[PDB]
This record gives sequence, structure tokens and C-alpha cells, in this order.
Amino acid sequence: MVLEATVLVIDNSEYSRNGDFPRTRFEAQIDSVEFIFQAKRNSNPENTVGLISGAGANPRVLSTFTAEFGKILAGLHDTQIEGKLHMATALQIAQLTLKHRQNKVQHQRIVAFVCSPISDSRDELIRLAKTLKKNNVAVDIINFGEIEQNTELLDEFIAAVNNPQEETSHLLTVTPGPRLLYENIASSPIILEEGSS
Amino acid sequence: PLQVARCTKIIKGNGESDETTTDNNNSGNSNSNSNQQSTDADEDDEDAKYVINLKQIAKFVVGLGERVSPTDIEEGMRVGVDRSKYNIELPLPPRIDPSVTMMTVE
Amino acid sequence: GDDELDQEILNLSTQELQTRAKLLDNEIRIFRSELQRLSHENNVMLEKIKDNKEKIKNNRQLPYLVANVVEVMDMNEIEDKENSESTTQGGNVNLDNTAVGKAAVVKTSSRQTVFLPMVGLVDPDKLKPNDLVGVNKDSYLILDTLPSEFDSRVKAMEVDEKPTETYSDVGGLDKQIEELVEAIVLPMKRADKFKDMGIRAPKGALMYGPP
Amino acid sequence: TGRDDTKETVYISSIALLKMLKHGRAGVPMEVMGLMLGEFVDDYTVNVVDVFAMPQSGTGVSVEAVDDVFQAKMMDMLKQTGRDQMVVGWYHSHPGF
Repeated sequence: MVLEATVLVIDNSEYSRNGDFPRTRFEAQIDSVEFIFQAKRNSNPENTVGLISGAGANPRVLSTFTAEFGKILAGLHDTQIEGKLHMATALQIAQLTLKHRQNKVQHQRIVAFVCSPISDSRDELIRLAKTLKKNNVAVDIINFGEIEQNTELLDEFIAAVNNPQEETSHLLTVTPGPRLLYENIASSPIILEEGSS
Repeated sequence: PLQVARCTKIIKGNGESDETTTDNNNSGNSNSNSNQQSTDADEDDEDAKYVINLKQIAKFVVGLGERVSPTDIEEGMRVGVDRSKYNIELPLPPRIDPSVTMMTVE
Repeated sequence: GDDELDQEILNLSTQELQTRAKLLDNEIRIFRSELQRLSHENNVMLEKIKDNKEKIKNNRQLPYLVANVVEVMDMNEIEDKENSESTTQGGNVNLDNTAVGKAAVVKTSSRQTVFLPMVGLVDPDKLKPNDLVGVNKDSYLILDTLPSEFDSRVKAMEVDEKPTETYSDVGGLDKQIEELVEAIVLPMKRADKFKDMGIRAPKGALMYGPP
Repeated sequence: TGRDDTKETVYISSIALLKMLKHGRAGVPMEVMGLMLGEFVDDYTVNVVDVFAMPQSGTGVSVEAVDDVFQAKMMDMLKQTGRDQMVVGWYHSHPGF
């Protein structure tokens, strides 16, 4: 709820030009941002939502932390689409993005949209888990594209991270077919979950 | 010392404007240099611009004074302005012929 | 304008037009996000305009120099792939950057004739030969416009026909009073005829002789 | 007394001299201004480590011709790179005298 910085990892891929959410997934993921961004403000108006991309040849920063929803969407309009997820890589840049902030009181959380399965490895992801819980960063995986025709081994990393943290780590299933992507993440816990000591 | 000037003509910044805000001619508010409304989010201080010709015979639009009235400084009136900064501060007496005319009369 | 015409009601029944209503919402939410995209790009841009206009303000206000425009030169704009001037310099194509487009020749009151890179807010359009112009005092650029010069004696000179001497209080003087009418008064009044016929109007007159 | 009323011998770096000079001359004839960033130590030493120029004015340098919104914006950057230092005076160029 209160004082929280959240780095959105939004994937743009060859599984997201599919139209299970109207009129493709690119268009439904634009609508996910608006609801997320408003909700944070409603709890605490000093909340910032950041954005990076697991998409293309090299994951990159699309937008930095800002108090405006406008700037974040402005950056998202020009994204790659040819790439796939690189999950390990996404986490290391997002950790870096959460370092540079106006204040440091803000909670560290990463929420990652999965539209595409890993292009990396299990060997990498094991390492990432030990790395994250030292710094109290949560892994919270919205999957909806690694369950369409696939299986995920990401359940293991969620539990390995979760301890008393700033933000708890939990797995959020959203059907792959039509169910309206944007309202399902908004309805499901993304601030209803909070930390403990 | 003020460097000596006389107003050739007066043309006014409060109704032909002088800056760019939303208009390039005519101010409505007319106590401003460029504003036709107060919801611009700007206001200026303008009384009239006054075009003066110096005894250097270079010409300037010159700022306001510190007690000058728009009803004293008009065409044909001597005024003093700064010698490097070009702003009226104190006006000067009328005429400029008493130098030759006191000696001719007897 | 007109929604749910006669034609749509026959075609598709009410139940169907419910499924129609739901599909419409989903697409209205998509478009609705673009409005937030567009609003923002507009919001930042306003802020930029006012941040400029504040820097201008200081230079722009009175005091500044008075000058006259001798002629608007209308120097070339673009003939190269870099800058806007004939000569090749480090910059790039713009009105002002290191590039110089149009320019104009002014004769200052500081007794100099200045050819100057032209500003963004004064264009060559806004000028004509022999126009009085404010030029910034410290660096010589056309800074703002001014109307044409007016002088107290010039203003006076127009209208002084009264006292009137007529031709009833000037004793005789003919041929010459008749001649004066032919040159002046007669084409002045029947002016429309003189265009139609194609003859010239006398190109002034000279009246001369002992005082 | 409460003071020693003494002026420092001013140490101007390499980094500051060229910036001051380049902006004065391109900008001349026209008086121009900008702040000086440095470090103060002693009472006889004052360092002019870096400088940044502040925008043009044809009304010369005044306290009513400076852009404080610009000064603020620069100090905000200065903090994000981690180079923040205190203002140690100010520089200006006269235009020809």
C-alpha cells in the first residue's frame, strides 16, 4: 500500500500479437498500466511506478520513476516486439532502477508480466533468488503466457524469496484466453498484499 | 548626470503591445505591456513606452521613472534619461532656446 | 449522430445488440488510454513554451535601440545539406542554431548598417522597406516591430486650407486661373472618366514667375 | 571583533577558466552571468572547481534578470549525478570595458 516503488517488467513479444485480450495483447497491456498506476496513488500519493522492458535484443529502460502516468505510457508506445522474455536479465536491471529514487523509504517490489517463456536458464534463475531476498525485493509473477501451451518452474523461486519482507511474494494466475487482462490484475492482489517484520 | 533627451513622439505599449504572450497588437488590460486578460498568468507594469531622441542623436524606447506621470511626458517635452541604460527617471524643463535669447533681448 | 437506426433493429435483435454493447466497451477502453498518451505530450509541451518565453522577456522589454530597415534582403534559405547559409559551417539546418536563413539590412540610429541573423519572432513577412524597428541595444538583432515614424511638424503640415482665398477675392489673374482648373480641379472631380478614356493626368504642375 | 574581514587568494582551476572565457566571448557584446561552484576551506583559500553559465539578458546583469527556476533545475541534476557542491560566488563578463 503506502510508499512503494514498483518496476513494471512488461514483455513485448511474438506471443503478444495474439488477440486473446482485445484487439491484441499490446492494446490490453496499455490498459493494464492505467489501473495499476491510479491504484498506487489512491493508497499513498507518493508512489512511483517505473518501467523496463524484457523485450528486444537487449532489455532496456523505457521510463524512469515519475509521479505522472502519462510519461510511463509515453515511453511504452515505441517498444520492440520481436524479442522474447529474458527473465534473469530483467531482474538485474529492475534492481538497478529501484536504486535511483527520490527517497529510499519506498518498498522494493518487481512485478513481471509473462507472455513468453524464458530464453535464459534454470541455472541463472537459482542464483537470482539468493541475490534478491538479501535486498528484500519481491518476485510477483503475472503469468498468462507460459500456461497457454506451456509450464512454468517459477513456483519454486516465489517461495525461496518469500520471508518477512517489505512486500510479500505471491503468484497470480490470469487465464491465457479472454477474461479481460486489465481487470484481472486490477482485481487480484497487488496492494492487498503487504509485508511484515 | 542624466543624458538629455526630448520625446519625439509617444506610442504606447498598453495598446499596441510590445511583447508576445497571445497578442502582438493591443492590450485590453491596458496597464500591462502585452496582456488582454489576467488569466494569462502574467501581468506587467506599463504606462507608455515613449520614443526619445538624445543629444547623441541616437534613438531609444526608454523605460519608466520613479515618480513620472503619463500626463507630463508627451511630445515636445525635454526629459532626462540614463546615459548607458536608457530609462527616464526625472523629467526636464520645457524649451531649450533661453541660451541665445537672454543675450539678444536687451 | 444517429445511433441504432431502423435498419440495425431488424437486422440484429435486442439480445444480439447486447453482445454488441459489450464489444464496444472493450474497444472504447483502448482509445481511452490514447487520450492519456496525447494529454501528456500536450502538457509537457505547454511547460516548454512558457520556460522559453520567460528567458525572452528580459531581453525583449524596453529599453532597446531604434533603427530603420533599409531593405529586406531575403537571403537564401537552404541550398546545402547542412546549415541554411551558402557557406558550410559546423551546425545544422534551422532558422537559428548556427544556421542563418533570411536576413535584412538595417541602418541603426547608432550610425552603423548591420546585417544580422534574423530572429524567430520577427520574420521577413512582418517587414517592408523603410519600417521603423526596435533593435536590441546590446547585440544588434531585429528585437521587435514598431509602427512607422510620425513627427509633430509632419502632422501639422496636413490641413491648413483655411485661411481660404478663393477666386472671388483674388482680382483677375486670367489666363492663369482657368489654366489651374484644367490641370487640377477638372480631373480631380471627373476622376472615373479619366481612367476609362486612357489619357494621362498632368504629372504635377509648376507655377513660377516674379513674387 | 567578530570577523577578520579578509579576502581569499582565489584558486581557479583549468576546468573553470575555459568555461568562463568561452561563454563571455561568444556572448560579447552583451553582459552575461552564471554561478561558480567550489569548495570553501580556510579563510585565505577559495576554490573555483567548476562553473555553469546562466541565460542571456540584454538588460545587463541584474537581481531581476536572473533565472532562479534554471538554478534550481541545474541543482536537481547536480544531485542526481552525485556532484553537489556549494555555490562559492558568481562570475560575469562586462561587454567591452
